Amino acid sequence: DIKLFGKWSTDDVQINDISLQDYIAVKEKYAKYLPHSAGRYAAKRFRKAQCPIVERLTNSMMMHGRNNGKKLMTVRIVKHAFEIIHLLTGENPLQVLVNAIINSGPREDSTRIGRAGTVRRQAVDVSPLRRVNQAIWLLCTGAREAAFRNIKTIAECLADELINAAKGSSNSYAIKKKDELERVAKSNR
Amino acid sequence: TYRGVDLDQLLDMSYEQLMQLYSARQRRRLNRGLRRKQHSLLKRLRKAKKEAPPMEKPEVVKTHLRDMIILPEMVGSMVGVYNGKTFNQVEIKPEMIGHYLGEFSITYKPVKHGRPGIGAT
Amino acid sequence: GHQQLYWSHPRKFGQGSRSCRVCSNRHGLIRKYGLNMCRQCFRQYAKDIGFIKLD
Amino acid sequence: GGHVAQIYAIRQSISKALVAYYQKYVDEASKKEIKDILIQYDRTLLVADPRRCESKKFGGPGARARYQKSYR
Amino acid sequence: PGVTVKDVNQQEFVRALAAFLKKSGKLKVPEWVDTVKLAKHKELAPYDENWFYTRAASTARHLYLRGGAGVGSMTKIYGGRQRNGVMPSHFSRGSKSVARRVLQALEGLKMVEKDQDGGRKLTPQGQRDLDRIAGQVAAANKK
Amino acid sequence: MSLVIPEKFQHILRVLNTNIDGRRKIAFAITAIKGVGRRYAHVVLRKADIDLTKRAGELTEDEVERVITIMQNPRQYKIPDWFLNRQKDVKDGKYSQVLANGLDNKLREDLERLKKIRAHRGLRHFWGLRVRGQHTKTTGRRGRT
Amino acid sequence: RDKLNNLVLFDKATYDKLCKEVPNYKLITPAVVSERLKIRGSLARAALQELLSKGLIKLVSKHRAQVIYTRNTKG
Amino acid sequence: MAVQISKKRKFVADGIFKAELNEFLTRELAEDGYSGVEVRVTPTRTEIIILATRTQNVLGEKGRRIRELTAVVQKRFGFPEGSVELYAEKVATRGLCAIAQAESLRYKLLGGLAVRRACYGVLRFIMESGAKGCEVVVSGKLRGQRAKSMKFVDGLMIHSGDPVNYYVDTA
Amino acid sequence: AIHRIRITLTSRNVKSLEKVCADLIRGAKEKNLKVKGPVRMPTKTLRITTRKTPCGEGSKTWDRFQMRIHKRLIDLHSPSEIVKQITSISIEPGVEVEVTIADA
RNA sequence: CCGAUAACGAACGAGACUCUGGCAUGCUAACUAGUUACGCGACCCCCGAGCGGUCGGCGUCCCCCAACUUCUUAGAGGGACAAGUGGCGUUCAGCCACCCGAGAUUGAGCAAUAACAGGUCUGUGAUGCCCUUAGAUGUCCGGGGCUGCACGCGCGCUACACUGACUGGCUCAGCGUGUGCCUACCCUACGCCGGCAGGCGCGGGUAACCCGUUGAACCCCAUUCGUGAUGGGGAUCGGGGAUUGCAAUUAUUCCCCAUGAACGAGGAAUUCCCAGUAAGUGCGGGUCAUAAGCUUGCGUUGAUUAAGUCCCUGCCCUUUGUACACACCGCC
Ligand SMILES: [Mg+2]
Ligand SMILES: [Mg+2]
Repeated sequence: DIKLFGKWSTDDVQINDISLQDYIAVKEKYAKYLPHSAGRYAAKRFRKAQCPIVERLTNSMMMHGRNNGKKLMTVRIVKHAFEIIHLLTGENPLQVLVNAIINSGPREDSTRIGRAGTVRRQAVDVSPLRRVNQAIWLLCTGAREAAFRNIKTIAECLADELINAAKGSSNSYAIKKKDELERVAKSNR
Repeated sequence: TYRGVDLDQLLDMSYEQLMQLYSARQRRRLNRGLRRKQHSLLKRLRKAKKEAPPMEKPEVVKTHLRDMIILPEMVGSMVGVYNGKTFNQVEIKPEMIGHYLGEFSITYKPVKHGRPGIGAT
Repeated sequence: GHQQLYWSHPRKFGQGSRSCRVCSNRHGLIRKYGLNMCRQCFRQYAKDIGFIKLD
Repeated sequence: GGHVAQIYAIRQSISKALVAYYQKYVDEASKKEIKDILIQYDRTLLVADPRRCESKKFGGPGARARYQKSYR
Repeated sequence: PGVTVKDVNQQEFVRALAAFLKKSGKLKVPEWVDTVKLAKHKELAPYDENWFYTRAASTARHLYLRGGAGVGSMTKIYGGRQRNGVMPSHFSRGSKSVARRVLQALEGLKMVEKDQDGGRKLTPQGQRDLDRIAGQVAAANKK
Repeated sequence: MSLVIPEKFQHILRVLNTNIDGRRKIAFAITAIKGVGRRYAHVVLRKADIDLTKRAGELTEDEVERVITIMQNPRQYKIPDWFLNRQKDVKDGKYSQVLANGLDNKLREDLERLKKIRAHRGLRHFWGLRVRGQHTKTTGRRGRT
Repeated sequence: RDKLNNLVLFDKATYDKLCKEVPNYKLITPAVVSERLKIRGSLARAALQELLSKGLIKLVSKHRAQVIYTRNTKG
Repeated sequence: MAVQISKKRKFVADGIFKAELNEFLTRELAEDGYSGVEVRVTPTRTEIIILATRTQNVLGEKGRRIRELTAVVQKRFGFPEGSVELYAEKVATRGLCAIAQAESLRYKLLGGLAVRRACYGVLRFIMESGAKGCEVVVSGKLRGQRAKSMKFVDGLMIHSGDPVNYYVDTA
Repeated sequence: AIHRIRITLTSRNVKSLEKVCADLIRGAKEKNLKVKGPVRMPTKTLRITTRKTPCGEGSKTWDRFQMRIHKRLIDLHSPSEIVKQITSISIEPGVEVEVTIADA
């Protein structure tokens, strides 16, 4: 019904794990025609949970100085990349995004202050919100330094980053970094 | 040869038709009014040049003003341009027309860097 | 000198054409709104002129 | 305003004008059973965002940032 | 179905206006079109050849939008961002003579007349021309 | 248009005494010639009646020699007087566009003329310093160290 | 990773290479055409619009900076 | 119109005129217990009102000195003749005027009185005139060459906020 | 008337302008001239920002100064004469008054 | 702040306060702001609509010759108080969530005692003492210099590119300024000339009347380019042309044509910052005869992260220890 970007119905998409379904906001209660809103989601803690993850990707994609107000260009980037992944895959782009967020969320990480054994003293499992945030951040970083100094434009880099993260192929920056984090955490158990 | 014309034609080349031959800044300079200081210097060089001995360069004349532009009617004079301390004599070659007098009396001596002192530790 | 060089040097514009209307200084003047006053003197008298502080 | 803020002003104005027309020239029943969808879809459609800007201060280039300081 | 120029996308509309102006060629094209830049801040000449027809079409569209716009007015619309090299960028206006010559060519086709006040506006038959082209490009984009 | 590579497509050319990349566009290939810039290339191509959207290597000899002839003496080809490089020469006062290593030797002889008349700008050129009055206290340390 | 020496103009072994398998896979962009056919990319755009005019490649996006094509449907 | 300047420059010139007049009367009426100046302006003419403790002193012999200063201000800012009037108003409760008490203290100290006793007497007089607080600071080369500052304060004295503007006078 | 006059009132404060704009119009109603409604022009705000230090040594504190200039326009229009009728000004110091005519 | 309580009674600071911003279809008013309606019109549809659509085109305070303040302006007023609910709490101070609300923490200004041998005698006809005072350390005039460069440092700007550059088209601001006592020096519409930098005539504005409806940039839409030190990058350097002035050289500044240098994202270290915020992005003022890479403000686009800690740097209170008291940059 809502049909973000004119198509790609939101109802069919299914969240496989109950670990992050309280933090992904692709459902019709949170489905919007267009990922842009002055939603004041930064005003309070945990308000980003109700924020749709499409908006989170759009906000997260515009980085690195040259892109701090260029939001509509990022929106057109998201629409084009959805077009591309629907063409390369055939399914709902939003389902690909959801699965990519699921598989790019690093399940545990290490942090402490004292003398590092390898990197940090302890290994700690993470909350779902940090999973979602870090997955999005990793995806945007992977697309950004995938498209930096090559003819392959930013849209295709975002597209294949999300496609590879939706499956898991070690060809995406996000899950490579996630696997490094998991190895570090297990070693620092 | 300044703009294809020879020196002798430049001698009888009056100001208004010469401003075309000068560059933009000199043309603006002649277009604006010449003051009594420039005219007095010109009269001094004319008097010295006419009283200059034959086949012999004229005597030197000094001046603080160095913003004087060089006219072809001053080619071969002895003029003393002040450097802030002394008056430096300078030849007027037939290629110096579009130049200021102060472009040839340097205001500083060049720098030969000695050993740096306590600074830049 | 005589009349022809004592004040012959032009000051029909520029910083030397202006002085503080109070302390006769030539630095930090405020020419906005024709004030022609030094900065420190403006601090001294801004209450008297009426420029007060709100924010 | 700009462009996108202009768009938001127009869409807000459309929503508010429609609900006012429905409140006055017809019953408040239609007014309320469109106001509900407008509310639980987008609160901003009917209520303006009070934030505008923030004053720049004399210690930094922007509203909150400060010029870079160095010690040596 | 009354169709004004305000009801069709102005970009292909002005492009079709430029195309009609090209094919109905009576313009006073100056001899220096091939050489000069379009502004101080522009760093290349416009890529397309008949850029003059496009610019005149745009001036016609603007005078349709609001009247009395002088040469300085048109350069204010046709201003642009002077990158100013290593110094921070600024805003720079359009070419005065280019706008003036476009205007003079506009009353060359008697579609533009001067106001009682300073500046110039469109004539009713020029308004008719614009409106007919708007309707026909509306028909083209619809059908 | 978008055909196979033409049979008479040399990858680089020889202009005057220099070589230009025929792989790139003609509007930007001849910019490789010193003294030739993008605007100069644009104007000579527009008044050369040559399609801009074709590379340099796919031209023929008549086209390129027309380009050369326009470049050598653009005065007769309606190129405006103020567009040129070497305007109002210091030796003969004749308006001329310079195209090649003539530029290099002309710059050299201008610098030595400035040195010979002992201009302040010329003396700065002799010492390798800035001539436009920029600050040398803090900047340009790379060129000496 | 030094240089890509992309082809500015088509040759015979690549012209037919473009002709015989390009409208077969799902994604068609100037980016992928240039990167898997080792051509410049302005050439890629020109070839893509030529194949569009020939009608054996279906357009979807046509954005000024990001144009995407698909093959025509089979069935 | 073209002769008359804009509103902004008008207000600026008014403020400058007021400040210059106040400063001149301060430098001139220092010993006469000068308290303040008030100017009432009409396009027909302006009225200047001077607040001072010693009105009988600021007015000269048969009004000689007031005539003198009227001529001074007449010729200085170039009013039309007879368009300015100088009224001297005797202040009420001179103990409350910070400027007048400051001038009386300065006169006392230049007289050679003990700074401690002079400060105590001035403070006592100010509080005896009736006030909710007072504060005086003396700073300079007291005793030896080294600078020292003695502050004598009693009663209530706020420092912050708007109300210090219209509750505390400063001299 | 037959006179149509324009009166402007301006000062630095708001209270004095308000009381003048009140008492003048009340006097006019008591003296049965119909009055054009009081028009408040946008407030002039002269902003001046200056370093607090007179030395330049310190933490770069800039002090800012504001002079709010408020001005009001009220027109007196009567079938009868005006200036011969109303002459009293009732003006306190600090507020500026200027009276013009329709032709002005 | 509640409370205990050899304290009682106070006082400043903080708070309070003023401005600022956010809602007021409630009041007042509006030809130096408008809205609505009507009438003239112009043009498209006129197949036929015709109370069809646009107009920043013109009129209805030109005085009898329409209404109104929603928009704009600025005054009076209102409005938010932890007010209600649920929970925690000695059930006191108060804290969290939630409803309704525009807003449930809008930012600034002001800002206590005591001080620092911190800065300014180059702001002063503020000033003690000392120096000089006619071959003047006074003052004037002319010129130079304050820019001068083997190098180091700081605040910045430009950038390293395809999320881009160029070319065109479309399209949206708010602060605030504008003709001078000396003091000459304004912001500018329109018309013409020139390609640009500018010039030549006619006006407007001492100002919500004019610039100006400030047609800003970024952004948006199409074009070319195509991963190269490339159409990035514009430093150096040449020629020429314009404005200010008495004077433009050691280039004032602007402009055209040439030159494309380092730079492929930056070590050891480190700055700032929690929402219209950082950042991008332009625009005003200050300095100005000429002017901004600076600064003060303004607006446009507009986020990620966090609702915690004393680990680093510190700050405040209590206890404690001292051989410190110029106070650990101590003493020895
Ligand atoms: Mg306070
Ligand atoms: Mg280029």
